[PDB]
Amino acid sequence: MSKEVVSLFFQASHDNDVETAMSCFAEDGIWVDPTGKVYERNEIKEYLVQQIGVLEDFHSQGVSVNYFDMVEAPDGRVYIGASVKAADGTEIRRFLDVFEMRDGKIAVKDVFGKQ
Amino acid sequence: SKEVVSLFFQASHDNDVETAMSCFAEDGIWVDPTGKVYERNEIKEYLVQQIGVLEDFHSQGVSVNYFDMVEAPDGRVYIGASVKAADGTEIRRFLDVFEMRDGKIAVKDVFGKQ
Repeated sequence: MSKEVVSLFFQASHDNDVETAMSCFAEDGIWVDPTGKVYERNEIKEYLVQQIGVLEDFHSQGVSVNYFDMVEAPDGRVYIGASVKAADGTEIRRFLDVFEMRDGKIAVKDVFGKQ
Repeated sequence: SKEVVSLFFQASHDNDVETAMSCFAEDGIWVDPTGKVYERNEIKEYLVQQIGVLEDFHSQGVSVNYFDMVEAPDGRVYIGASVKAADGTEIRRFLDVFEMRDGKIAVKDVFGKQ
């Protein structure tokens, strides 16, 4: 369940199905960015559209995002990591996500950034 | 794998800098939230400053609340930290990803919730 909610969200976000991705969130679901800014359920839909817009710009510029290892903690926290290398393979940024899960819905998306 | 990350923490809690340093390979690094790399030369000093911080936390009632140490299929071991004040107000979050190599820590990678 826990992983499955987090799995679909990404796949859906890759397939521009904003709807299903938004379904995985509870109405009190939040999204906290590397810098600690909280996005309410009001603010998520807009943000996520900007976010799939970024990934496009990456694929357009040969910049390759390299995901790795989606895993569930005993409490239900699901971890995944991202690595953003350029065209040559030079890593420009790392990112990590922790997903607090609640009632089979995403309660918090928590992004940490490797500036 | 997690055993390397497990011991390291326990040792670091027990001021046994030696064992904690053993879990690291000689080309082991430590990258902080802000992306500064600490070489195997620089780790020992840093780690002493770091257990010095945790003391100051316990002294000020500020409670670190660890949660859920887990191994990814590749061998990356994740753990998270939450630093609440005396009242329970969360001041900071932290997360670590451990790249493991040859039964030794290759990289400690800290991400910060500023």
